[PDB]
Amino acid sequence: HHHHHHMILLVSPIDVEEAKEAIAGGADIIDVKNPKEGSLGANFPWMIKAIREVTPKDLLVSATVGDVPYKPGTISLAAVGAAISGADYIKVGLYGVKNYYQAVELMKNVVRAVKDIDENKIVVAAGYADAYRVGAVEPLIVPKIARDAGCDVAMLDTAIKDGKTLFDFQSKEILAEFVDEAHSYGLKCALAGSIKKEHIPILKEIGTDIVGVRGAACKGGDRNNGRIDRELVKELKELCK
Amino acid sequence: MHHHHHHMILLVSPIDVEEAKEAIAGGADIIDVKNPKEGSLGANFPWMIKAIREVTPKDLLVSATVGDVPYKPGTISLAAVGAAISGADYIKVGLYGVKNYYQAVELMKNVVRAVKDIDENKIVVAAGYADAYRVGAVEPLIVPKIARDAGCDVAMLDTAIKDGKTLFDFQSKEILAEFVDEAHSYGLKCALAGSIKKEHIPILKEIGTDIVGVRGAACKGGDRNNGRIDRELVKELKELCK
Amino acid sequence: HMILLVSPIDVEEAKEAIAGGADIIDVKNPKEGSLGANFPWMIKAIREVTPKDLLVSATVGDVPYKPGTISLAAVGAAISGADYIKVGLYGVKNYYQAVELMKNVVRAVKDIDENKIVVAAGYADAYRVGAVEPLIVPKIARDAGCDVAMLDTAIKDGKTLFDFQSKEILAEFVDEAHSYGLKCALAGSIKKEHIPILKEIGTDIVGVRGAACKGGDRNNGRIDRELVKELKELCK
Amino acid sequence: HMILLVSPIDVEEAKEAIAGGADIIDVKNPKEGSLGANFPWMIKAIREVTPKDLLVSATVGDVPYKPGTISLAAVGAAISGADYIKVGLYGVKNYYQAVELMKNVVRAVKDIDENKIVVAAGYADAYRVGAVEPLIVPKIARDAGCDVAMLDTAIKDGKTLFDFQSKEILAEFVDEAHSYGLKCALAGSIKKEHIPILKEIGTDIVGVRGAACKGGDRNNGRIDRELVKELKELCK
Amino acid sequence: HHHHHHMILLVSPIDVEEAKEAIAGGADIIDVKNPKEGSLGANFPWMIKAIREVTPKDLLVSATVGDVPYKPGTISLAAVGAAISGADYIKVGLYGVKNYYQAVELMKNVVRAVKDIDENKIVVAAGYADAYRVGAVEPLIVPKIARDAGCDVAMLDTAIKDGKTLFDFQSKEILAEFVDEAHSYGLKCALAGSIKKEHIPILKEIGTDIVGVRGAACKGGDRNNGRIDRELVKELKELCK
Amino acid sequence: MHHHHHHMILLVSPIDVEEAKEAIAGGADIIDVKNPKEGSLGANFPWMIKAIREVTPKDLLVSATVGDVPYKPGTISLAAVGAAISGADYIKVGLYGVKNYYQAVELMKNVVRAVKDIDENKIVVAAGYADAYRVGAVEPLIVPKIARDAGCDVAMLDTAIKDGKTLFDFQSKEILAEFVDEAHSYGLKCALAGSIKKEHIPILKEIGTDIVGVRGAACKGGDRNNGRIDRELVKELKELCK
Repeated sequence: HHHHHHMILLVSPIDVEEAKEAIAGGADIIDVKNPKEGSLGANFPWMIKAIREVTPKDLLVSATVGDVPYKPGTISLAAVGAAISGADYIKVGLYGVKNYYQAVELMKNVVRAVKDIDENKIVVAAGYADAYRVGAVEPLIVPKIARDAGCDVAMLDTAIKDGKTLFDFQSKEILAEFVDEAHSYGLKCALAGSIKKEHIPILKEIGTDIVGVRGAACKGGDRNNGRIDRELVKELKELCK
Repeated sequence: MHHHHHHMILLVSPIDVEEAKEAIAGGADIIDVKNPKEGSLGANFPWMIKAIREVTPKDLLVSATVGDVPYKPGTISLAAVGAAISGADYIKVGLYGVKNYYQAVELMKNVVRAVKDIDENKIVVAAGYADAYRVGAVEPLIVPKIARDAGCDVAMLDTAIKDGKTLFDFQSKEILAEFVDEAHSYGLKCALAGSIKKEHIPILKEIGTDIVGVRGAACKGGDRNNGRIDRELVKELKELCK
Repeated sequence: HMILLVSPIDVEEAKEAIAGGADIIDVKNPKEGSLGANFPWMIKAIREVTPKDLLVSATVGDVPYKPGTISLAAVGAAISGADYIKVGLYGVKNYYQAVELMKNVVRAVKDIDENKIVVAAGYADAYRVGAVEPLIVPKIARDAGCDVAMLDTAIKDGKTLFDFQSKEILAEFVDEAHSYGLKCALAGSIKKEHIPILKEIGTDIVGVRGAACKGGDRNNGRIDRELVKELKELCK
Repeated sequence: HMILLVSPIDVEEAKEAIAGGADIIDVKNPKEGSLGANFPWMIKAIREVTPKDLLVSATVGDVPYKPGTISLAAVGAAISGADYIKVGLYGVKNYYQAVELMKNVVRAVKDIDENKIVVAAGYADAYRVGAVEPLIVPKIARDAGCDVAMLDTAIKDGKTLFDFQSKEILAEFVDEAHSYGLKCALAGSIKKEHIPILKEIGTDIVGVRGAACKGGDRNNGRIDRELVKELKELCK
Repeated sequence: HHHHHHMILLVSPIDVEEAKEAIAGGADIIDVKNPKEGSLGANFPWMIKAIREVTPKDLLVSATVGDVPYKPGTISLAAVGAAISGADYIKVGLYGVKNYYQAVELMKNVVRAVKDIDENKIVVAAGYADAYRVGAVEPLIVPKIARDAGCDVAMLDTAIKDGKTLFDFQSKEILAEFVDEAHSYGLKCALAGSIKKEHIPILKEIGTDIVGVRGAACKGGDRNNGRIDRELVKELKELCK
Repeated sequence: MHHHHHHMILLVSPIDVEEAKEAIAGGADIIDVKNPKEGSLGANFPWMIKAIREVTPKDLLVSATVGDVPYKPGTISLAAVGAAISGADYIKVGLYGVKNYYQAVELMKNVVRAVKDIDENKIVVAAGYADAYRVGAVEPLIVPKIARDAGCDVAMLDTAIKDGKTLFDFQSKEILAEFVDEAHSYGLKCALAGSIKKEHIPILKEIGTDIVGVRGAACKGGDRNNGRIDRELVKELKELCK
C-alpha cells in the first residue's frame, strides 16, 4: 500500500563548513564520509570529531567505516574508532562480502563492537543497488542480513558514482518490497544513490524512513562546482515533511 | 652489522586468552593479538584485545594487528583508534593492498596521527611482507623509508603466505642485515617474523634485530593453526633470545 | 511426504532409478557442470524407457546470461520429452538478469505445452562461482512465473547443501517458495541422513545422484536400485 | 554468383530484407553478442512471413564450450523453423573442443531433418575474445560434418572482416572449405565496396546487417529494402 | 599414406657433459635449452658457445630463444644472440603470440635477423600441442605460419611439463596431417613433447623429419634422477634408422 | 644534492634513420634506438640499430633497448648480445615483468655478463618504471640497489604507460634527488625520462641527473607517436642541458 509519513533527512558533508550549512537547512543526520575511498569510504577520526563538536546534541552524527572487504576484525575495530570519535550511527558498506553468511558474520561483530561502547548507537548494514557492477553481496538480502546481525537500519546506496541513480538499478516495486521487508523485521530503512529532488515523493510513497543526499544538497551537484547550500537542504527537508 | 651476543625482545602471537596466559608464563616480552583466519596480520576483535590486556601484567606490552590492509587510509586510521582504545600499546599495520612508497606513506601518516592523538606513548609498526611479490604487496625493502617518512616507530617484515616457507626463503641474511642497519640509521626499531624457527634465532641476533616474532615455533604441535601456544616452547625461545 | 528425484546419466542408470521407485527421472550431464545439459537423443531415450505415470526432468545447463540461447535450449529439452525443465542460474549475477532469463524460458516452454514445469535453480555455494545469491531464488521463480524454486551445489568437492546453508535459512527458503505458490526442490550431495531434516523443513522434492550410486562416488560409481529403494522408504 | 544473407532482428525488418531480394533471412539478436540467439517465437514469426522459396537462418549464440546445451539450442532453432543453424565458436578454445561441440550439434539437427544446414562460424578477430583460431574453421566444419564454414567479427566496433584477415588468407579459407565439399559464408561489417573482393575470392554466401541499415548504424538504424536491393544487384 | 624414412635425432642436454653423452650416442642435433624458463626456455650465450665448442662441426647446434611473448624486436635480437653464440638452428616458442598474423610478423623478423648473419642457419617455428592450456597460438596453423614467415621447420612441443605427452593432445591423424601440410610447403617437421621410445614408430610412420628427446634419453627420465646416457641415445637412434 | 649549474647529457630516442639524422644534427649526445610499438622501452630490430650506428658520428654513443622485459634471464641475455653485436654501446633493460629485487638482480647479472663478454667497454643500464605500480613492475626506488648488485653502469627511471603523465606525476623532486644521490654513492650514473618537457630540465639539473632522456619534447607536433624528431627542438633542449 501507499504511504505519506515523515522521512528523516541525512546529509553527507566533506568538511566542517559543509556540515554547518547542512545543520542550518535542517538536516537530521550529519553523515561523515570520504568519497575518495569509495561510495561509503571512511573519513578520519579527527574529521568525525570536528563534525561532532559543531553538530547540535539533538542531531545524529553518522560515519561510514568503508566499502568493506570481508575482514570482521578490521571492520569491528574501525566501528570502535568511528564510535569513539563521536559517531552515533555507523554505516558498513557490504562491498567485499559475497553472500548472506559472510555479511551476517561481519555485521554481528560490528554490532557487538558498537553496542559494547554504547547500546544507543545505531548500526547500519548498507548494500549496493548496483552490486553486480562491483561483485558485492545481493542488495535484495540486505533486510535479512540486518535482521540476523542485529542491526537497526537496512540501507541501499550506489557503488559506482557515474551519474546513474538508485532508480536506474532498482524498480519502485522492488524498492517498496525492500522497505516493507525491513519494516516487518522492525528495522528502519535508509535509501541513497545520487538521489535527486524528483525522487523524494517516490521514496515517501514507498515509506522510506531515511533519505541520504550529497549531490542534491550541492549548488552545482558535481564534485567540482558542488558545495552544500542550506537553501537546497531546506527544499529537500520540505519534500520530506 | 655482526653482533657476538645481542639481546632480542621476544614477541609471541596468541589467538585467545588461554594462549596469552601460556605466552606470559613462558616469558614473552610482547603479547601480540592477531587473527590468522583473516590473513598473516589478520585483525582480532576489540573485546579480545581488551581481555588479553586485562590478563597481561602491566610491565609487559600488548601488541595488536589491524590487518593485511587495503589502501584505505580512513578505514585503517579508524581501526588503529579501535586497537589503541581496546588496550594495545603497539599497533601493527600489514602493508598488503598498498602498492608503492606513496600509498604506504599516506596510509601510515594517517595511522600515526590517529594513534598518537589517543596516546603519544603508543607504538606504530609499519609491517611489510618478505614475500610481497606473491601477493602484489609493496616492496619489503622500502619499508624502513616508509616507516621513516610516515613517522612510525618500528620497521617490520613478516610472510604473507603461510605455506611453510620462512623469512629466510625470501630474504638473504645480507639484505636482512642492510634492512636492520637502514631502520637503525633512521632511529627506528626493527622487528622480524615469518615462520621463524629456534635455529633462526642466532642469525637474527647476529644481524641486530630488536624484536623477533613467533607463533608456530611457540605452538605445541609446531603447526601454527592445528597447534596451540605452549609455555615450555616459549621458555626455550626466551632463553635463546637472552 | 517428499518426492524422490534421482539423476541418471544414461538409459541403464535410468532403468535402475525407475526399478528402485524414483518419482522423477532427471537427465543431466555432470561433465558440463553441476546442472550440465545432456543431449536431445538421451532425454528422448530416457523418456521412452520411463513409465508414463513418472516425470522426466532435464537440465539445460549451468547457464550464462544468454536469454535467447537458453530459451532455444529449453524448447530443445521440452521437444525431446522433458516434463520438468531445469535452469542452473550460474552466469546470471543478480535478480534482474535472472528474472529476464527465466521469463523467456517460461514463455518458450509454456508455448510448447502449458502443463510442462519450469524450475529456477540456484546454487547453495554461489559465492564460489560468482552465481546469483541463492536466497533470492524464490523471488526470481515468483517474478519469472516458474513452478519450482530449487537449490543445488555448483562445485562437486564433497561439500553438501548443509555445509553452505543452515537448516533455519533452508526452512525460510521453503516457506517463502510456498507463500508464492511454488514447489521447493533441494539437492547438493544429499545423503540418507539429510532426508529427515529436509522432510522436517517441508521440502517437496529431494534430488540425489551420489547417495543413489554404489561407491557413494557420483563420478566413478553408478546408480543402484537398492539404494534408490532405501531413499524412497526414507522419503515416505 | 554470390548468395545474399541479410540479418533482421524482428518481423518488420525481415519483411524489408525479403522485399529487397535477400536470399537468406538470418534471425539473430545483437544484444547477446555478434551471433547472439534470438527467441523461438521470433524464428517462428520470421519463418511464417518468409516465402517458402527463401531460406531462414538462425544463430544459437556466441557459444561457450557446452555441447549438451548447444545441441538442445540447435534442436530449439530447427523446431522453431530455422533451415540454416549457425554456431558461433566463441568459448571453444581449440580444434578438439570445436569438433566435439559441432559433431553434437550436427547430430541434433540432422536427427530432426537431414536437409537442415549446419554452419560452423569462427571469428575473424578471435584473438580479441580468446575464441578458436578462425583459420582452422574449414577443418572443424569438415571433421564435425557441417555444411558451411563461416567467418564473422566478434566485437562490433566498426572494424571489418578485412581489418582482421587479408584477401589472400580469405581466398585460401574459401579454397580449403571448397576442397572439403563445404560452402563458405563471410561476414564482419561488410560494406558494398567489399562485395567485388568477396565475389573474386569465390565466397558462396555474403552476410550483412549494417550495410542493409539506414544510418549505416546497425545498433541505431533499421533494415531498408532499397539498400538490400543495391547489395543484391552487386552480388549478381 | 604410410612412411618408413630416416628421422633425424635431436637431443636436449642442460650442460657440457650431457651434450658429450648425446654426441657419443649418435644424436644429430644438440639442442641448448633451459627448462627453468619454460618448455622452450632460453639458455645463456656462454652455454650455447661451450656446447658449440664441444660438438663436432658436422652436427648441428640448436638453441631456443624462449616461450616468447609477442615482442618481434626483442626476439629478433635474441635470435641474433643465439646465432652469434654458435647456434645453427634457432627455435622460437610461439607462446604469447595469439594468432596467425602476430606469429607471422614475429617469425618474419626472426628469419631476417638470422639469415642476415648466415643464410645457411635454420629457423624453427614451434607451436604447442597443448596451446589451449597456456593460451598460445593454435598448433594446427604452425605449418602455414612457418610457410608465410619463410622458416625452414614447423614444430610442435608441449608447454606444460606435467607428464602429458604430444599423444595426449594430438591424434595420430591430426599429427599426420600436420606433417603432410609442412611437407607440401617444402618445410621439415620436428616433433617433441615428452616423447617416449614407444612413440618413435608412430612418428616414423607419419613421416616426421626430426624427433626431439630429453626425458627418454635420461637414465631416470624425471628432473631429479635423470641424466642423459649414451646407451639410451643409441637405442633411440636405432628406432630412427 | 642541489647544483646551481649542472651539465646533463642529452639522450634523444629516434625510431628510424631519418629521425636519428635529425637528433644528430640538433646535438643529441646519445642516440637511443627504441620501438614504442612494443612498449615504453620496446626493442627495435638488429638491422635498425646497425643502420643508426652507421649514420651516427664515432664521437657519439648509440643506445638500444632490449624491451619492457619479462623475467626471462636467458632470452634477455641473448637479446643484449644481439643489441651489442648490432652496434649499441649502451644497452637498456626495462625491468617490467621482474617483480622483486632478487628477480631483477638475477636477470641483470646475466645481461651484464653477456654484454661484457662481447666488450667490457659497453654500458649496461638497469631501467625501472616511475609508475611501476600501474603495470606490476619492480619498485622503482630499489633500482639503484639492483644496478649496484648486478654490476650495471647506469640506474634509470622512465614511465611505463604513455598517457601524458610524466616522471614528476609519479615521483617527488625529493625522492628523485635521493635516487640520484643513492646511485652516485654506488658509483653509478643516473638517467631520467618519462614525458620530460623543456620546463623539467632545470629541476633534473638541480637534483644532479647525469643523463636526460627525451622523445616527445624533441618531436615536431609534440606527440611522441603522431609527430617526428625535429632538429630545432633537439637544439633548444641541448642548450638547456648545457
